[PDB]
Amino acid sequence: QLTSKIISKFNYNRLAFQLLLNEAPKKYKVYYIPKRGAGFRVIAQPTKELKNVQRFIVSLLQPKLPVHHKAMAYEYKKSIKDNALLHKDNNYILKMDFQNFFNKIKPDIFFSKLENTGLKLDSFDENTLRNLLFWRPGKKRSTTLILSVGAPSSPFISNFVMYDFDKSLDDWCRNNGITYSRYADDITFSTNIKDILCRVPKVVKKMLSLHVPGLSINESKTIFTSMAHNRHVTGVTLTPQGNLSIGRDRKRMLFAKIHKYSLGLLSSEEINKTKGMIAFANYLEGDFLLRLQKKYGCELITKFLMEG
Amino acid sequence: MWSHPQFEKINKMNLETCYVDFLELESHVINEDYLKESVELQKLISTLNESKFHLNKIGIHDFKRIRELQISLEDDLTVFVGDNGFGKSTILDAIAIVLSWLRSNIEKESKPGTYIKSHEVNNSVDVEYASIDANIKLKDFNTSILITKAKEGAYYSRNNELLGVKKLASIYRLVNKYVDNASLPLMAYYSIARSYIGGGAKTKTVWSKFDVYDEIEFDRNDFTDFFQWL
Amino acid sequence: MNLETCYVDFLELESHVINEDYLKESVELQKLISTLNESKFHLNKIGIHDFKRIRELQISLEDDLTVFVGDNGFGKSTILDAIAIVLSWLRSNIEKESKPGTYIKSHEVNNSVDVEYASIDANIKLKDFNTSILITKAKEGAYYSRNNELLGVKKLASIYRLVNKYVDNASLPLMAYYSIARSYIGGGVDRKRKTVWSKFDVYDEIEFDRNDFTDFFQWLVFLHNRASQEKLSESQTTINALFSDIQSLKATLTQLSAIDSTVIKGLELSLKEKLNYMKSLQSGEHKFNNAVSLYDSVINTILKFLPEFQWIKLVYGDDDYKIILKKGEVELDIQQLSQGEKTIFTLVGDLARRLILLNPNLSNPLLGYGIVLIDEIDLHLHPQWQQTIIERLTSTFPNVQFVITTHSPQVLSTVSSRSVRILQE
Amino acid sequence: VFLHNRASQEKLSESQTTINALFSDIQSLKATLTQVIKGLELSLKEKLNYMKSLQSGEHKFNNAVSLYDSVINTILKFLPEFQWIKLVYGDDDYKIILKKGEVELDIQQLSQGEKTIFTLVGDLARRLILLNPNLSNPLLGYGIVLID
RNA sequence: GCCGGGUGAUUAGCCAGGCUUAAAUUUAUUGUCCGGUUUAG
Ligand SMILES: Nc1ncnc2c1ncn2[C@@H]1O[C@H](COP(=O)(O)OP(=O)(O)OP(=O)(O)O)[C@@H](O)[C@H]1O
Repeated sequence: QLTSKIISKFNYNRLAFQLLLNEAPKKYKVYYIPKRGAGFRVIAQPTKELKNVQRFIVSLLQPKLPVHHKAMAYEYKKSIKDNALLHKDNNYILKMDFQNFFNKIKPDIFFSKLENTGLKLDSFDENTLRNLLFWRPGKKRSTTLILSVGAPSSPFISNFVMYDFDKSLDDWCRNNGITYSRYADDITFSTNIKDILCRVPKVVKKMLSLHVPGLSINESKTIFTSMAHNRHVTGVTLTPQGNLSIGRDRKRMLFAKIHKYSLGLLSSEEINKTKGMIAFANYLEGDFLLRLQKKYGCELITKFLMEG
Repeated sequence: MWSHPQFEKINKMNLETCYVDFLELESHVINEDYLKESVELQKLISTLNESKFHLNKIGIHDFKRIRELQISLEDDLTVFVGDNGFGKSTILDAIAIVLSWLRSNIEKESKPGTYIKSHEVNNSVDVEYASIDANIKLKDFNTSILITKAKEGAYYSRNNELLGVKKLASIYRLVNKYVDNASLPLMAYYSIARSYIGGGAKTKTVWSKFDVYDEIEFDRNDFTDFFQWL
Repeated sequence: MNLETCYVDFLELESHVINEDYLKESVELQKLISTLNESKFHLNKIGIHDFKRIRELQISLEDDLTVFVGDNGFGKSTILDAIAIVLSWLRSNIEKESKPGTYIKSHEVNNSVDVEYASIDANIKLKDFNTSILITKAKEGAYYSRNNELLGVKKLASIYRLVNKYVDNASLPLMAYYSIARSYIGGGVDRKRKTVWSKFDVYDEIEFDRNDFTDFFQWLVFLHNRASQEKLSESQTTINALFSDIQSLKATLTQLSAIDSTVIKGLELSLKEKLNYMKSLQSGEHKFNNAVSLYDSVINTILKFLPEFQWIKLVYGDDDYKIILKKGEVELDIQQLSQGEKTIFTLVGDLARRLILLNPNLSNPLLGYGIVLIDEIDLHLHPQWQQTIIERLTSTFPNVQFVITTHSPQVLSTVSSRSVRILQE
Repeated sequence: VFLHNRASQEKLSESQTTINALFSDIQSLKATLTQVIKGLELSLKEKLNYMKSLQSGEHKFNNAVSLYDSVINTILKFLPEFQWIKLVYGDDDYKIILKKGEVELDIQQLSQGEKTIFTLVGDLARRLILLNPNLSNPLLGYGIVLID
């Protein structure tokens, strides 16, 4: 029983819950966000009343749906740093990307995976689930539901959905000395053997068609890299020696910002911006503050940190 | 193709940044006298003039006889050698296909181009769709484009990617709007059907540079207009 | 009650109710028909912006007659064809939804460097209903693109489509345009060398042409033969035997099928003719209209415009036909007439035919609604005829909006002062 | 198409009394015409011509199937890559199907080089096969050919 | 050899100029108001 728990927790009466059930898909707001460069992006986010119940729902299904350990997105105690530590000691790297990943998940494929796990659920809970976690764009007669993004429940659902693809591709990559990892809709491979990475584009396509029909690969976002060019994994640069880094351009920018701050020419907004950037870089490297202290002295750094 | 609060990040000199700085300055000043002498327009024009048009690479997947391959083209000359039935004309057709969308968008935005014919997909049982990818590198700037078509009878959808070529075409239109005699790139194609025009109009009066953008292929009547122009 | 409110409740009733008979007998249908029946079609005003040679112009049109006097370089004809472009979109949508119309060609936008796009806009008032339409096009290579808005026209055309879809024998607005080339087309009377006249045949073009007069002659012959046979009172039993002969022809076609593109086309044409004959029989059951009265009226108006001629008779004399007019004590065919009389003959014979076909049912089909654009009213007319043409046009067709450009003082003197617009440079 | 139609009816039989059936077709056409007219008369004449199959009556070694085999085998000599060429009836229409390697091909999808040879050789054999109706091997006539 | 990448250190410091090192034709740093990660109050 699942509908009883949600009704009891939020102390909803019969008529109110029914009224919300058939109007839940349309309580979304569509807006644009600026792009880094030129253009815009499309987002759609629910209301306050539907968000705090979606979060409650995902708490019940968290300890019941297995997720593969090669997915490093929206997971507790996992981040980019753990993602880049797998490929930090290999020479050749290949990167791929999907096409409209989030709108290819539908209740037809969602319930098929639920049936395979051995969990049996009532028809009423099926109706409640179908009409709560899904979005209906277009007219009221479209009868098409898409998972969408910006909702609290979508990221967890995607990881559970792609479990078979992760498992079927990981053990194939293990047998050929290839490292594999996925972040949201990015897949990365790395190896030390020459001329072995030219065969995996057909393999991923075959597993894609065999395990999750409907999905497809974007063919204009494929990249091959080696140690003689720029290498990075989701925003962290890899030194040829094999060390994580943030980049020389940002190191010089932060040094210039601190130097200008020593002359008292920094506005209050930039103090907060640089403090946050410095904290992130310190977490990424681990020895950034020592280098700054050895250059401008401990007193100035301490005063800058304590400001505000 | 829009205006932003001018995100800063690190400092650079990319053509895109100069394009968006001019757009940002547009929303404040209204008088055209200041606009025609602003240093941002001079920066944009100077950057655009020294760039050289160059197609970087191309990749063909499951199109006609070709199953999958990638080609890198030289910047001045490249020659393909082969026998009959080895897909020599397929590569040229693919290049003209991806070049027609750029041709179309210059005359007017959101205008369609050329699609894939239903008989061009491979005849193998296991195929599901066909795709073409490309890349254009003007100096530092890089753009990409993908064209695809699903096999008839399937129930799974695939669409096109067109943000890069629309962004690039907007720069050309904006420059042409403030320059009296701005130039344009040249695209042409001489197929095997040019031997028919081997020596086989209501008093045309006005000549413009947009009449050569009617088609990407030389065929039939272009010889007659040449005589009228001469 | 506004027609929009009567529209929405009918839409709801149609969506809910399913019985066709109930929908036909529904009160909402009767109210909608009554409201649509009396609604004077009227163009309020029109503005032109950077079209051809005109830079800016805003003008208001009268509801009964307006004369565009005053020569100028931009040319009066451009205004008339500007209105023709706007009117072209309404009929296309009436024939079928989302049908395109006439676009503005890129070679008519102004050549001055300042301009970047051209636009024409206008407003149509139907009692209290108000619709507006704008047609625009930008020059090649412009930074911004411009598109037309057709929500108002599509909405207006929907009620016309629905009325014909439910009720039958409905009437549609008249739109016509007589250019200056009618002299040549009308003058082809000398040699210049279908059975079921539907309603949409005239709803194909707006500009007068030679083929219109060619269609006119055949229409006259068909009306004459139909009236003569009805007057002779062919036996009703014989008429039913003709229907059984059409059934026998259908049986022969079935035998042909149970044995050929030409054969299939002929069978389809025969089936269409049989269906038209069955519809005519159904109309005949309700006593139909009066063929002799319409054939009399169409001749009578022409004779009204040419007082010298005594009478006109078809006088076929076997063959196909040979129309004969009696001038004094002589008989002459149309190929023997004068240049001035030919233009009047074709103009009136075209307007009368258009009102007859477009507006059936109505007891006097000469009282229809519409708008007529005619240029160079004073072509090949002596001054005696020039002072009476307006009176007869405004008396024979009292409910049609007229737009006229004039050139001579004789026409100008007769008209009033509230209907004359003077264009100055 | 006409060669294949006569090939199946005459050489492969599967027609029983073809002369009687075609004569009954002519009679049916006349009856239908009795109870577009020019087309019907032309169809009746065509049915009478088909009814003249027994009038011809040769069934010799140079039958329709032998001509079909000779034409196809002649074409295949100039195109060593291909395996077989066949005529396929479907969707109320006929199409030419070619075998290359392990893939089936239509006629529109060939290259220009194999199109030129296919057209030239086919027309050359069509004229000899059509102007010499008595030779045991009709590719043995006399003439002159000019090629540029 | 040449070119293109990595960056600790220097400089009224996103400059500039110095010292190292890496290689099949083979990166062009991306989405907030949601999600998890870092810091702080
Ligand atoms: N849909 C298809 N499926 C499989 N093979 C195809 C298909 N379409 C074409 N082909 C193959 O294409 C080959 C010819 O390709 P193409 O015309 O590009 O080559 P080409 O002879 O080098 O060119 P050209 O002579 O036109 O310069 C044929 O041999 C045919 O087998």
